Amino acid sequence: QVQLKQSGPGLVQPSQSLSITCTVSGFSLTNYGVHWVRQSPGKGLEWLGVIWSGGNTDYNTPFTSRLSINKDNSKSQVFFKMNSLQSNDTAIYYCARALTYYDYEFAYWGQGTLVTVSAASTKGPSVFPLAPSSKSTSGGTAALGCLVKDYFPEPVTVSWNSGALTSGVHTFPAVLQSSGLYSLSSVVTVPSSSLGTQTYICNVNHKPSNTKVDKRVEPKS
Amino acid sequence: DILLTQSPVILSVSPGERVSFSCRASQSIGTNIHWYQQRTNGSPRLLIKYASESISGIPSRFSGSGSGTDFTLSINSVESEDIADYYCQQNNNWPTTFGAGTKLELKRTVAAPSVFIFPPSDEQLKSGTASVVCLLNNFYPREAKVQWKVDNALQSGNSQESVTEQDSKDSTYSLSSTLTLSKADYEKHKVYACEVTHQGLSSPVTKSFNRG
Amino acid sequence: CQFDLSTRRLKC
Repeated sequence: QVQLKQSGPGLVQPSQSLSITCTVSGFSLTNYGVHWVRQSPGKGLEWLGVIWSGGNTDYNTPFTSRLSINKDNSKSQVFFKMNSLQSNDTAIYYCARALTYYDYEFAYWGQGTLVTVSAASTKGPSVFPLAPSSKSTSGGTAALGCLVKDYFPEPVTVSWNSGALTSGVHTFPAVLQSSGLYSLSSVVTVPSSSLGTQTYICNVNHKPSNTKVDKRVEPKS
Repeated sequence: DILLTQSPVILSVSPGERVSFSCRASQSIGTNIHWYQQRTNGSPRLLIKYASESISGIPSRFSGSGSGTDFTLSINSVESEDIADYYCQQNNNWPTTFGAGTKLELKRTVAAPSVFIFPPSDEQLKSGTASVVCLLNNFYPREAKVQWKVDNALQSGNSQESVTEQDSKDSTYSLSSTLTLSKADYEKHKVYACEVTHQGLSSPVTKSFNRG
Repeated sequence: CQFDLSTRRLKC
């Protein structure tokens, strides 16, 4: 199948440069162009440029001076690089492939890469259990969760039981605390009778700081 | 550059109803417009190419029309899984440009929240901070009030709320309210309570605990 | 309102 997979999210210091890799499969870079689009709060969807089958590049006008796109056909990799970022370059960056080799209807997208431009430092989260109790149990259903606190920058991925538990899961959007660090909770509702039999583990991955925690959550003593 | 203006900014409709999205261009662009869907935490998904041409894998309920400057994306019978943002894109004129998007919200019957409260863990208390979490699960509509009280003292300015996007299956929302205190403050008090007010409740729901 | 980087959704 046609797939585009991007390198991970991270923090870029103001004035420094941004680098992202798009590794593609299910097609050849010698036969298709690969485009780059970003999505920001201020400007929304914005086309940045493209590297064509034969190696030529076009860059959108405002980015022509600080953008370069290169590629490695044999490795099926496309390399995106942007210079001197300011805070408003904070955005989700995508690589994309059109339906035909010459066109611009983007049928295939990378998963996106959230890039944060900030002078701050990267910080992994602490993970605390939100334990099930009688005060979180009603009608045979217990709620439980994980508190993912004090990290920077976004994003954090959270799953439960290594992906096997998805039903009734709610991972809330992170809030920005006054410290400038983010915090979120992820909750799930399960049958209360399962609490003594099934294990519940929230899998937390904060890619920017290379922090991975599996937090087991149990009814408190 | 071509400016694409999408209207309205937000659409709110009931399931099974027909819905349509407008994209107006600053100058004529033939039928060189494509439509995309973006779901929560997702990458854009190509729905229609060249104003009206179908895309493999896209449900038949999606269709497009329009010529010149006035374009329309339609969903003949909306389903809950259609909760998303919708974007148009022109490519008659370099560089290709996108609209600012239209958000598609779904209506449903009133559903009261199930309320749960969580004391801070002993692990967090070690770090010197106490977070108390109140959970409002699976409710509609989105509007709700959460009031925190500690030993009958109304709390203000020391909590944060987060609301999920609409659920793609049942069209509900869930909400968290997190009360944050220093461990010192937390230990100086006994009764912790969040009171929830919502349209679907005949009276406020209070969940509480005593520290220890 | 604007686009939210956390949820990849438009606010308000």
